[PDB]
Amino acid sequence: DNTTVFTRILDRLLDGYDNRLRPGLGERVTEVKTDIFVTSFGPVSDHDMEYTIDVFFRQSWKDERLKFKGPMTVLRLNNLMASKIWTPDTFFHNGKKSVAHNMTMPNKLLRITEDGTLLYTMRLTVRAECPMHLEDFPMDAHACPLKFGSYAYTRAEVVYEWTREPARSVVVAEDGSRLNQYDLLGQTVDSGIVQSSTGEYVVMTTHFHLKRKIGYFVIQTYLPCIMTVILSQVSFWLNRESVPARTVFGVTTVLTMTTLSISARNSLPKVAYATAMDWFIAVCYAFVFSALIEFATVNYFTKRGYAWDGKSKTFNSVSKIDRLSRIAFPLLFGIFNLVYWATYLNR
Amino acid sequence: TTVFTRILDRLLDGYDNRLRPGLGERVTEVKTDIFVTSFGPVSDHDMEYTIDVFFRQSWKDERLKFKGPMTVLRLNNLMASKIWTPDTFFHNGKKSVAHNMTMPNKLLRITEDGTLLYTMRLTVRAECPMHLEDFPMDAHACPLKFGSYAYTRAEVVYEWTREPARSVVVAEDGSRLNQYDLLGQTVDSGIVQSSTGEYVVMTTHFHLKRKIGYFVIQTYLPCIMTVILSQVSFWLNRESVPARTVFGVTTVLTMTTLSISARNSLPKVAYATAMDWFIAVCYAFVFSALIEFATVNYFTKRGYAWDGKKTFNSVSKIDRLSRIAFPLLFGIFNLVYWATYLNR
Amino acid sequence: DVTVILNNLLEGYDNKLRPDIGVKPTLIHTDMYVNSIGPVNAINMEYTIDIFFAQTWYDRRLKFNSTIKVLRLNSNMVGKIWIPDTFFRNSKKADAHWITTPNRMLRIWNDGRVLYTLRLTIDAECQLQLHNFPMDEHSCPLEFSSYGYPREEIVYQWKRSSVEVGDTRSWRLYQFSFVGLRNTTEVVKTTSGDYVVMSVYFDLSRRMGYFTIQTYIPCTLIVVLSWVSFWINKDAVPARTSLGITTVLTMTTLSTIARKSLPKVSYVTAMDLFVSVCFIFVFSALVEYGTLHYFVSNRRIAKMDSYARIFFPTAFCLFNLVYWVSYLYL
Amino acid sequence: NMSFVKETVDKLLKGYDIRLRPDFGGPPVCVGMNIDIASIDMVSEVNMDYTLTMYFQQYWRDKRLAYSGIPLNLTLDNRVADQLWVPDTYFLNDKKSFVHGVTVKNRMIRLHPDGTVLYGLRITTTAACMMDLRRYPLDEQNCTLEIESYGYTTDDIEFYWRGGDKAVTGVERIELPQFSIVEHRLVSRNVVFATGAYPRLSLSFRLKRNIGYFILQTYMPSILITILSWVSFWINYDASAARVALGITTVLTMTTINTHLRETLPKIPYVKAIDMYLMGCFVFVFLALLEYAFVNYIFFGRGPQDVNAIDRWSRIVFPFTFSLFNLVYWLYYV
Amino acid sequence: NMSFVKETVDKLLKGYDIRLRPDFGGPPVCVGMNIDIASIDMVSEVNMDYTLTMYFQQYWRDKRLAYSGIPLNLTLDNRVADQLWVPDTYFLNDKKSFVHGVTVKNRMIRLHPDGTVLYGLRITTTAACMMDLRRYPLDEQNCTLEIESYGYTTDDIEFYWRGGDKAVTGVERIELPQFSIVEHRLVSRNVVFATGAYPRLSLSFRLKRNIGYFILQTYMPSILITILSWVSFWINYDASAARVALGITTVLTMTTINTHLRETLPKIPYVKAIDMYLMGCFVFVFLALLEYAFVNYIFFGRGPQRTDVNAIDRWSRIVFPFTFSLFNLVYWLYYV
Amino acid sequence: QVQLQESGGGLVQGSLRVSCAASGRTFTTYIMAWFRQAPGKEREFLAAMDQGRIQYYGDSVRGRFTISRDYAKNSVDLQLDGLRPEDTAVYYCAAGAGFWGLRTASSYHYWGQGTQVTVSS
Ligand SMILES: *[C@@H]1O[C@H](CO)[C@@H](O[C@@H]2O[C@H](CO)[C@@H](O[C@@H]3O[C@H](CO[C@H]4O[C@H](CO)[C@@H](O)[C@H](O[C@H]5O[C@H](CO)[C@@H](O)[C@H](O)[C@@H]5O)[C@@H]4O)[C@@H](O)[C@H](O[C@H]4O[C@H](CO)[C@@H](O)[C@H](O)[C@@H]4O)[C@@H]3O)[C@H](O)[C@H]2NC(C)=O)[C@H](O)[C@H]1NC(C)=O
Ligand SMILES: CCCCCCCC(=O)OC[C@H](COP(=O)(O)O[C@@H]1[C@H](O)[C@H](O)[C@@H](OP(=O)(O)O)[C@H](OP(=O)(O)O)[C@H]1O)OC(=O)CCCCCCC
Ligand SMILES: *[C@@H]1O[C@H](CO)[C@@H](O[C@@H]2O[C@H](CO)[C@@H](O)[C@H](O)[C@H]2NC(C)=O)[C@H](O)[C@H]1NC(C)=O
Ligand SMILES: C=C(C)[C@@H]1[C@H]2OC(=O)[C@@H]1[C@]1(O)C[C@H]3O[C@]34C(=O)O[C@H]2[C@]14C
Repeated sequence: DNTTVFTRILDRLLDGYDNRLRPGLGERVTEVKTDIFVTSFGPVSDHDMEYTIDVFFRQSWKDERLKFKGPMTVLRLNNLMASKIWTPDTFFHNGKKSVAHNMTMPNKLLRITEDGTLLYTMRLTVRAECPMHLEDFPMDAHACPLKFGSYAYTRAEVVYEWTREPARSVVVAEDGSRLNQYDLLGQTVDSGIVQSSTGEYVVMTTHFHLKRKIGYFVIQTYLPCIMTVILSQVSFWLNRESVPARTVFGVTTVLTMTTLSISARNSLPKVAYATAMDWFIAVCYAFVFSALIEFATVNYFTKRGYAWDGKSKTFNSVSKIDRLSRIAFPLLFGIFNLVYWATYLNR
Repeated sequence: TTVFTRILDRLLDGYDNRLRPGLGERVTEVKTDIFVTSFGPVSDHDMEYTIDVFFRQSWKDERLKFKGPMTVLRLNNLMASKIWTPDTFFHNGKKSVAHNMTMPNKLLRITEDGTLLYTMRLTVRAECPMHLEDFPMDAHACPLKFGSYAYTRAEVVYEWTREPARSVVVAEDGSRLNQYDLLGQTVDSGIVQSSTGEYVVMTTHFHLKRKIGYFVIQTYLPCIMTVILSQVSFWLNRESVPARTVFGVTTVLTMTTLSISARNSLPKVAYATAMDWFIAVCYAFVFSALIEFATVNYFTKRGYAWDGKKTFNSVSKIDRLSRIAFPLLFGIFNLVYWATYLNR
Repeated sequence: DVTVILNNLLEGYDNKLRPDIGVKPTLIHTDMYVNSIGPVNAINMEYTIDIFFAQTWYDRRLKFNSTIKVLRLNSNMVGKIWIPDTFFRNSKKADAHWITTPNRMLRIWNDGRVLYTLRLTIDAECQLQLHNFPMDEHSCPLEFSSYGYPREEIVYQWKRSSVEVGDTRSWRLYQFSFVGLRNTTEVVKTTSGDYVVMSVYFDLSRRMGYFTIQTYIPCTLIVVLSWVSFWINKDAVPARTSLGITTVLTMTTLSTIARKSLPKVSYVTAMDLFVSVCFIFVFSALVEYGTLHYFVSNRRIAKMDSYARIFFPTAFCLFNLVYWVSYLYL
Repeated sequence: NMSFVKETVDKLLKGYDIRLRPDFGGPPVCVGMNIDIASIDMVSEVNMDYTLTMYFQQYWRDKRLAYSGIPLNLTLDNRVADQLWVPDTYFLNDKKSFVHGVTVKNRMIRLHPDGTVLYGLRITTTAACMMDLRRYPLDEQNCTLEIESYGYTTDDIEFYWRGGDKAVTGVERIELPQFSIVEHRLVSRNVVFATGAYPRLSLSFRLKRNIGYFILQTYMPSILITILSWVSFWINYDASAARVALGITTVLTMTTINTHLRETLPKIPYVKAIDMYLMGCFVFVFLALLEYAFVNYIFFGRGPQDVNAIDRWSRIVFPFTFSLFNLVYWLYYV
Repeated sequence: NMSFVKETVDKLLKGYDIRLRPDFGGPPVCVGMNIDIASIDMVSEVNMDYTLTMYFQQYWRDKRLAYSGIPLNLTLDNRVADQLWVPDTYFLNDKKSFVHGVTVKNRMIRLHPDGTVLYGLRITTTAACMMDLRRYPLDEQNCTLEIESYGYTTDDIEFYWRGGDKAVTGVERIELPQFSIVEHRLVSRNVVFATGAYPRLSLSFRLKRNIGYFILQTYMPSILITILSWVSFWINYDASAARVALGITTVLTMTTINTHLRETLPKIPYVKAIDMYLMGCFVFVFLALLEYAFVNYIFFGRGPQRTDVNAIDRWSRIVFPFTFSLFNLVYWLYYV
Repeated sequence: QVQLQESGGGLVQGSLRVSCAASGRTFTTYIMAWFRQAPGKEREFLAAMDQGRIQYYGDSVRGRFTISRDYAKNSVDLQLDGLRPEDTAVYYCAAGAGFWGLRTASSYHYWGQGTQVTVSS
């Protein structure tokens, strides 16, 4: 008997049902209460200024035409009937190429209750557009939005809500971090209005707050560039008669900074300005450049070719431009690290 | 408008799109035409080229005659997929795209005598078999080969519309070649005798020639100025033993950096290209400059240079003849190289 | 006429049912014309192939008595006739062609024989055993069978000209050379049943002109370049050291190319064995002078320059005697 | 009413032929267009294209969809666009495009009571524009978007920008990473092909490349390596191991700049303005090492048969000629 | 023969509703999963996923699809699966998956006369798995595949591994060029969401990264470069152009290793275990060049002012091999 | 130096239009907001428009104030309408990317001077 009643309920719901028109097209607005469960805040692409997110995207609204009376109170539907029932045209305002999964069946469920309330969830993969301000790279933090709303229906036709308190609506899974470069600090849920050429739409908004971990860039970029500058200052404690040695020591630290400037440059999208790591490399390239101009000034005032033999004619003296540069250049690089790591670990 | 609807509805009555026009009567003649809007990028790493065409093809279908106030009626999508169209495919196409923005970019125009006109906007990623033995002083003939799939020569026959050479026409701004020069096309009709029958094949060869001026300043001029600079050390004194070694080992290290960066900007073909014969011989003149110094250092006999006014060293006759022989044998090699590969 | 013939065949026809579903296995005579074998990927362990894949089978429900004797059709009839579910067993990204039409063909004779040919690009999978790199041969397979119909229901069989090969030089074989072709017939045993599995093997050797002048010829000349210091005076220490450590830096630079077009295999290839031993002979040339400088100046051993002029060219030529014989002629 | 709205719409699509143009024997239909650009995603110099996300909207008057009684603009489902006549407009620059289909296909149909119809589309197109990169990276780029009717000629359909010059919006909100949009323009014209004369609309930008990226990476170290080649002029001529190890390591550093920028800059195989500066700086590094061997050959080779004069001469000329080379370079490409 | 099979298959589909599960009013249908794994294609550390091609079989009994008089197992064409009830199972880790479609869409329907139905799928899926790469390249990773029903709860559908020991085959025949599959496990459990509870099965591998690539490319060159930096302690202290040039080239050779391994190894932007070794060997090369400047400052700088030049070099012949030996001892036992 | 120079009116019975002309930095990417501080030291959110023209509002001034950025002139406006004496405060023009933001003053790193809007009934 139950297999006969259930098929006759699903036949009489679609009699006279026009899915082309909104529930209450001239009567009232359609309050669509939305709800998001984030299962993986996927990998954020810095060079594309985008990120990926896997959601169970829930929707709930009331349709008067789908009331029924039967044995059960809630129905479950195959998606052939979910394509015959009206569905709000939610799109993502910053989506780039998002995927509605259908393995192995289309991952959608539509549930009718006896009073007409529809529950419509889907499993999505949304590739959204996150604008980034990389002036403080890598010691920066930016909020990636996930903004959605109706496509054709204005504020006078379809209004979106949340199914509960807005901070409790967007839920992130505890094991669903799935980030390796950033650190998901928490989300913020809000709601807004666009002024399009067609009309005013209701926009739900979720911002995900990300702070970049800088432990990779210290070992790969900062510490070899610090230790190369420490090298090019250590040639000051060599004797002034080491004319091949302090030349060989000087230019090879420049080629080492040239090697480190290339590999640090590849791990960055091509912004139009100086990132915070680029302020560090260009100044560290200047301490290595100026350490060889120091030896070009010492060599101009040497006046001899031989050095101090260990058993003792007249000899050279340790120059004033060497004894000053032993004090000046480690200090001006030490003062620069105090200015750099306090300006950018404050912002 | 109902008269226009009635002509369209009463035209697909008794029509069968599974049957060729003139099935037991004649051979269907399809006149093809290609307007190349843009001849897109040629991939050396995939042995392919991209081309964006308005692929036109016209044939006669006596089943689609009509009489009315019009002469030509224009059809967008739906009726063009219920009418026999020829199954033209590209023989060397890899993965080509019919564009579907905003609608399917097709038009089917039926004239009042049955002559159909069916065009589409395709992006053909055809396969160009390139032999890169003369890289980069080489030319390539990249073919478009298209014909029918199911119907042999006895069923359908392709021809060009107005003239062979005047049919395949490119646009005035459809260059889209960064490193090639389209030196005119050349078409020809052909017949392929496959294992299912004999098929009419329309061929179109685009003649491409690679620009040389990029690889000269990126590969050739740094490799020439490194072979020269390894030979600059022959005009040094023979007693600068640390100075003449640093010319020797680092120009090898400079040629090693130039040999890696000149090969990775090239598909990984497993044979010696014309650039690879240049670099490997330029790697030998740099290597022979320090093998020269190892012979000079063997006959030195004293480790002090000349004063500003005891005996001193000679000018080491093996270095006197290497000042002449190594700029000559590298100067002869560039005359043999750039006259062999700028001849083909 | 032919409309009457085609509508009499499809009337009462069930495409869900195999021909002779309770009688005998449906015998399918396959055929293959390889257009081009594409780039053999070594990192993904793939290879691209483009074929025209033909099939003939008897379907006695499609017999017609007329004078037409053959029904040469488009792909409009494929979705209504029973079509075998031949899948390629090691394919990763297999695609059919759809420009400008669905590139398929269907010929039906009056005895009920059905020819079905379609054009396919298969991105198949072959586990490249990259020992002896780049002096190795591979036989990359292309296996296919039915997906649901077991040995008792569909049997495959090759024809006379089973796999046909075209011009063989317009192919996208960069690092490989087509040296052979081989077919076989086997029966695998999976959970659902026994399946008749056709398989085509493509023998692929290596062309070696890339790896000789990019790695082999430069790495030999640098080990010879490290021997230059042996005919340089003992008491010239900045020149011997410059031939020591800059020769090492060039060996470290040329360890880039040795694992360029390779996956991250964890065995020593023939390329990796050559670059490692050429690194050791460059390593040992600077350790030779470093111990000769201490044991003489900084306090037999004093004639070790005289021994290294003999021992290091001998041990490198005895290495190339063992290397090039074991990896070409063994 | 709500049940009356279904009966109104069902008789609009009863007998409606989607194969026929509006006024199929009469006047040409005038389609007015409107583009709201969401973002210009990336501008690629290798593939010679740019990605464009936009709200592409079209308005035309259809007499077969005139409904009376209902005082509201019928905004229907997106699936009724498969049952109407929509224009067959395409893009000539279009390499690859798609209408967004999450969560549904992003279309709209907003009927009006006089017959006016809006058909919006959120399209992410990859439009192709060729670039004159002979002045890279000090260049301006003009990338277009051509909008044309495919089948219907200028006797069947007619295009116009709805709103005049305020048709395309959202260009001022675009903040490209390494470009800067100077000015966008709207062009309406008719183009004759071999089949007929078609109407065409053109949206076209003017991209100016920002230069702060390439000064820190490409220009500034290539300058400071040339200045370190001049250090071998204030060193005595007897320093053979010192004056060589400057200039030899200096031609190697110029090599590792040029070869590693070839792997970092976009690969476009012809001669650019950055290639002539890096080859121009490589010569001053190459000539400064030729200066020592010209000094080293005179004191020792032609010695027993002036030396300080050539080192004194090169301290003035090579900083002057390189500053002269920057004056030729930074005035020709600016 | 043919018409008797044709009338029964038309009778099984006669009056069939694809919106009903087997035993819709009563007990839950027991869908039995069965996976035959073709290959694992690309385990990506950057995207934190893996590609899995597999034969995916589901068995359940449907009392409506029962036929008599035929002793055969009716393998129908795959187009009848658009006319039957099939379960709505999804993969939770799924980033991108597709069913193969050459030469047809690779499905199967094998009806059995007792109502049993086999529904096979040849699926290539890209399944997301979180990777902890702090011990790279000496680490182990479990990557999973979460199979779950989408709409039906555990009162409507039930999942079980068919032959729960040997329900997943073909794992021991997988040849990964970079990893080594240690074991696989099969878990049957039930999860809870906000919409309701759901049954869930999970295949779970355990990859073990092989080390023969990294010894040959990352470790053993970086060891021999550090040993070359020790050569400048058996060189006389007067050789300024030798002990400097051997030291400053060795900090350059270590730099060209690190910038090369930043390129070829996958870009994982946090501190790994190979970063703690390459930066560790960079210091022992950096300190061996500070050793000569400590020698050069004492003999020449504080030399005429009048702490032994031979004793500092003899100290660094002992300590710098021994401290680097203690560096490998703490490294190769903490991460192993 | 970045200047968020504010303008508009300062006394009304009636509507008002408080504007904010920026300088020194293109704030198209950034969120340009409006705050409110009565005597009592409470920075209250009023309105904020994002780069994609998305109008956020505090719930006390929703439906009354209308924010409207001009992206070519690098400015943000605020159409004050339906004013009451409770709206008598100092209106700050903020600008910056909202990190833990769009309702929080600690996310806005660029600030206007202040515009005393005085309403007396
Ligand atoms: C990679 O990482 C993944 C994720 O961490 C690993 O997967 C985990 O594997 C372990 C096994 O190593 C799984 O634990 C098992 O779970 C099953 C299922 O239990 C469920 O069903 C039972 C009935 O069939 C039911 O009794 C269970 O409920 C009890 O247990 C839960 C806690 O698990 C408790 O909260 C309840 O109150 C109940 O007490 C539950 O619903 C279970 O059958 C297994 O039990 C066996 O082993 C335990 C000891 O571990 C033993 O005590 C039992 O008697 C029995 O022998 C076991 O608990 C775990 O569920 C998997 N994680 C997830 C998220 O699925 C994976 O192993 C890693 N890879 C590799 C290769 O290791
Ligand atoms: C790659 C080249 C390989 C060449 C391998 C060559 C191998 C080989 O056998 O060389 C021998 C010799 C090199 O000697 P070279 O001229 O360099 O050295 C002088 C020579 O040895 C004199 O005999 C010495 O004088 P003497 O004893 O006091 O009387 C003189 O002493 P001093 O004056 O300094 O005190 C030396 O400097 O060269 C030739 O004879 C011409 C060959 C031209 C070859 C030209 C090849 C280009
Ligand atoms: C494919 O397999 C078939 C069947 O084994 C091969 O056909 C036979 O080939 C042998 C020679 O190799 C002949 O002696 C037989 O007479 C052939 N039998 C038939 C039925 O033709 C065929 O040669 C194989 N093709 C290839 C390329 O190896
Ligand atoms: C160009 C390079 C690699 C360096 C430079 O300084 C070095 O330390 C490297 C070295 O290889 C070793 C030493 O011979 C060198 C020299 O004189 O300067 C150069 C030489 C050649």
